[PDB]
Amino acid sequence: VQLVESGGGLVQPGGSRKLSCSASGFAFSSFGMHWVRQAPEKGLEWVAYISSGSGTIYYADTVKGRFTISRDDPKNTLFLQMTSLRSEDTAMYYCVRSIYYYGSSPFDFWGQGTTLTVSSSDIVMTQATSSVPVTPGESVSISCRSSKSLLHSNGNTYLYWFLQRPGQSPQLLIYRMSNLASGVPDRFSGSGSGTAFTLTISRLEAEDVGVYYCMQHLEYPLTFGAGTKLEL
Amino acid sequence: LDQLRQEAEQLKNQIRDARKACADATLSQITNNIDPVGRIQMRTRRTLRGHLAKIYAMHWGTDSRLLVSASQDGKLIIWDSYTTNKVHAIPLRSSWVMTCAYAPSGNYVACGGLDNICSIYNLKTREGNVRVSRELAGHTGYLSCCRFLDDNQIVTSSGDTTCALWDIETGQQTTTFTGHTGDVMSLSLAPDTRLFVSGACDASAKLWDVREGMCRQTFTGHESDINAICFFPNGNAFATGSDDATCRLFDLRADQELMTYSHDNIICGITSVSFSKSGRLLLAGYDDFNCNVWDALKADRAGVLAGHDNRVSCLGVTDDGMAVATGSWDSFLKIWN
Amino acid sequence: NFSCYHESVLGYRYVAVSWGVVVAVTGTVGNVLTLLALAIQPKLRTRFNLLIANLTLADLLYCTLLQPFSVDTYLHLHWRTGATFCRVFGLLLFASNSVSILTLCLIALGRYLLIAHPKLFPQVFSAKGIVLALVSTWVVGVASFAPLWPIYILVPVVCTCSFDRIRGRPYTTILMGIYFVLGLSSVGIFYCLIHRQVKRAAQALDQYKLEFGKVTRMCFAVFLCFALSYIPFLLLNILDARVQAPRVVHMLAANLTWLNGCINPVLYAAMNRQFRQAYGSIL
Amino acid sequence: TLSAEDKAAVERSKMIDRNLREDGEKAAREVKLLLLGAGESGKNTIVKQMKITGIVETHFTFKDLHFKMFDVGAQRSERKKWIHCFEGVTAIIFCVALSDYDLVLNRMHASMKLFDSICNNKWFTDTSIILFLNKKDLFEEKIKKSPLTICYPEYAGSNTYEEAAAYIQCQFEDLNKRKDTKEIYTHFTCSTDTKNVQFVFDAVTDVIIKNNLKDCGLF
Amino acid sequence: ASIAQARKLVEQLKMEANIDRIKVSKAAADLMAYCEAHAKEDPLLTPVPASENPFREK
Ligand SMILES: CCCCCCCCCc1cc(O)cc(O)n1
Repeated sequence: VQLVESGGGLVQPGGSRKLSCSASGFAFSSFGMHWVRQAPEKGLEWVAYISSGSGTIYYADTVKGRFTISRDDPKNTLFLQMTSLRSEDTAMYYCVRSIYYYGSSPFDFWGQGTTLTVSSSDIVMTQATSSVPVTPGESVSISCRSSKSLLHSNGNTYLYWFLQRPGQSPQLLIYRMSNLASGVPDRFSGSGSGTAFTLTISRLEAEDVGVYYCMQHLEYPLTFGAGTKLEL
Repeated sequence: LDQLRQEAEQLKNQIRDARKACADATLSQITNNIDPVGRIQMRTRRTLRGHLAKIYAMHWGTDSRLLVSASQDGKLIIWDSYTTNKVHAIPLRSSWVMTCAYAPSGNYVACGGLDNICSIYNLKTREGNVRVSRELAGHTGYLSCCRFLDDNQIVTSSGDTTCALWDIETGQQTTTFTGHTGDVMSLSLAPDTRLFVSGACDASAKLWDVREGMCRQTFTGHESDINAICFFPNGNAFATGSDDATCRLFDLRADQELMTYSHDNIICGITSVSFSKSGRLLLAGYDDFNCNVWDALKADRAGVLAGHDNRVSCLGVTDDGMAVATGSWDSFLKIWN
Repeated sequence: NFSCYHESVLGYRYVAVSWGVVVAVTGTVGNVLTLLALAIQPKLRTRFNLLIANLTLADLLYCTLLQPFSVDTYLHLHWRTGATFCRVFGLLLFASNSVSILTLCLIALGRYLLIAHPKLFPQVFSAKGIVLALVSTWVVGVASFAPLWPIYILVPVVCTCSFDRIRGRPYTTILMGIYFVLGLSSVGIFYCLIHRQVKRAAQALDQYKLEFGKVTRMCFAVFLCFALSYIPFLLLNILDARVQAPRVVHMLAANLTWLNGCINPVLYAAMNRQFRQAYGSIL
Repeated sequence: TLSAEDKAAVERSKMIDRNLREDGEKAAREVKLLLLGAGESGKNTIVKQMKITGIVETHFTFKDLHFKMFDVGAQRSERKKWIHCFEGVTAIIFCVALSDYDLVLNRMHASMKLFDSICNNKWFTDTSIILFLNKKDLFEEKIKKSPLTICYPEYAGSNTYEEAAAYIQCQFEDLNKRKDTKEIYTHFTCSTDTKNVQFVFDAVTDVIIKNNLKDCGLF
Repeated sequence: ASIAQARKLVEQLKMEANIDRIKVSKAAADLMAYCEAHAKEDPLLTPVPASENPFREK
């Protein structure tokens, strides 16, 4: 599985661009695809979503109308037509995988990232501490809270945890706030209650240094947290 | 040569005498005292339409929420029971599927049929599309029942009178179980997985050692082919369904038949048999288009599950005992409760 | 005003009344049996059988509501009810007749598609197409005759409430001609083509040796029944708009068009493979 | 009521249902045929000639009509417990050879028994049968070597091909215990090349026409 | 040809004749005890309230 993306560069205000995401190594025709953008120094920010077969399309209210998201399954590529950009649209853009069925793990794979620079009601997620020093072999708990309880009627707490290694695209750690993503070291153990969530790391070691972003998925627009950075 | 025949006859007579000596009190007499279970009323909570041909087998997931169904249309459909949603739709290479199985961990789902091959599918592959993992060839007759003994090894019962144990990763049958005069029709694993029991068209059920690889006991008493067989939850008994329109309960330790479930108005065979969580109920499908709930201890008809327009082909009770889903040849699965 | 008494009809009222009662009874029993068979068996709700169900609905509505009033008026030679009821009775009668004709045409089309081009029938009769066709037939049957609301009176030549012939002449005659051409074309041509296809299929096998006696009979019966029941009435009231023919020809045409509701249940359910054996076994 | 990914899952299920319906509609138009007879009755010869460890599926195409032939001779297992899965097959192809008198282990009579069982099976009440009287060519000299008296002592006609072939055809067709429900189509292939597929197509189209007539009520 | 089959059948029957066994009364009592012990945790035998039921009505 591999998601390349391109199209970034220098764009004057009021211009337009067509970001392209090339999907290789998985059944792109059956995966819903997201566009997640990260400011140069701030946290992640959801942009748009297109379901399987393009039946359902959503955009963040901040970019509704400005951008248009489309996919070409036969060509195995995802497009985001963006027009009338502004200074606030300068950010990395991550082509994020997503497959929805009972027991699935959406947001499992994230593209590498495209650097786009522009020349010069929603659930609120808050992370208690921006940075916490850590030591190898120690246990660290990262606390997060939402605005409204994410425990939906069916019983799933739609909260996700993402780890952004320095200089690399973030990878899914925990989905639905309790389930562990495949391929992780298994040290992490996410737990929490309605409207109150935390992430526990047992026997912290190297390669765990980074910024942890929480994300709700109860209802769109998806909201990410500010992020907690671990420093050695 | 005749000496061997005489010795076999003598041994059979000794077995008969030994089993007769054990039958000190029939199950009916001892269970007559207990109160009878009242009429069991069940309604179709879900109707899982979508198949376009006869349903030939189904299996529940250990989570009691996911089930799989196979049919002649050539598709394995993995349903979300609680919402009737399709989770997957595997297109089979050969559309003559006569069985299916859901792995204990839910990663793998297997099926087979007249193609003489047991196929294994990955449900949690990275690519995102369920794909066949390995094709277990080696049998000489149609497959009639597959049951995942483990995520890495399964036991298959074929139509060539042989049940075999397969090593999924290696792809060859480590142990072969032989001794059935007729072709085997159904199979069931013990709760502890150490033993499994199979019933064949020779009107006899065999109990096998999975590890040791040899037969332990043979149970007879049926008048015709045994289409289906199932283990009692305690693991010390099993119930068989045969074409002669009677289900019967066998006990491993007593080593003899223990009770027979037959009615005068029931004249057609049994296609599937299952037990309730507590074992007090013995549900069994019939060719008369409906299933009957049997009181496993009193042998009384405690209820009926009608609603299918064709022969009911498969049924199974969830591991938590919350529901029983029956699949029939009219291409509809109905989940009762 | 609302009377049809005459000396000429004196010797013909009893026969017409008896025939109308027979038609009512037979059509009602046949149509209720057909509807009961459709309801009981979920396998009879076939993609094609809905057309026959709509035709059965039309015949049932006619033979239950309209026919008793007509036979009563024939018996007493007097329209018991008032003009306000005529405005509705004529509309319902003519809508029932139009819906029966249109559904017969649609059944012929469906049969032709099934036999000649089986891969095409689903396309024309798509999922929404069946309801579309039935709704279209019903709305046409009601609307094409509603404008004649002020024209529905107790026409003396027929001793039953229907459209006045003298003043509604142009529109009504055009409507009647449009059923003369459409109905007889869609029946005769389609059934002839069905017979041609069956004959060709049967003949293609004769070359390997060292149109059944049923299909030909069925097609001939269908076309002959349609013609006998409807064409006399349409021809009589198209060619002769002015009321000068004797009072018996119009009554004879009324009887023949009554025959349609009585006979359609036979041809389309009783002689049908699906209905016959299944309902017989159920009984 | 439904959450975000619950709605996404419902959309996935609807897409799967659409794909299922499309595949089913595509497969319904295909013609499925069951091939039976003795292994030495020329089944392999005819299938390989007319081609345009379990069940063997063969695909043809003729006049924009798709055929699916299931050769199940490799299933050396008890019948009556997998035959019922062939209930919906449109027609049954039955290959019988006219050169089997010599082999005795009674072959012509084994074919008779098999034809009787397959024609009168409760699963094939409506499924019409298509006979292929194979081995016609060498039968011409084999009958000369051994007159028909060796097989039909009740035979009253002369020991000539034109009579014996017809007598055998009537003997096979008479075996049908239910004349009205299902018809039998007979053809003397003689190892011909193009006539086999053409006859299969003609019989199949006749069967389909009669099925539609039954469905639409003309029959 | 049949000598091997006869020998195998005789050996299998002889092996079977050497198994341990118990009275049918004890087996029936054990089955009854198991059924009674787990009766309260059988939803099909004893239907549960609709709130706990996961296959609720539409
Ligand atoms: C334009 C379509 C006409 C369709 C023809 C319906 C014919 C039945 C009407 C009728 C009229 C009448 O005056 C007396 C009677 O008994 N019945």
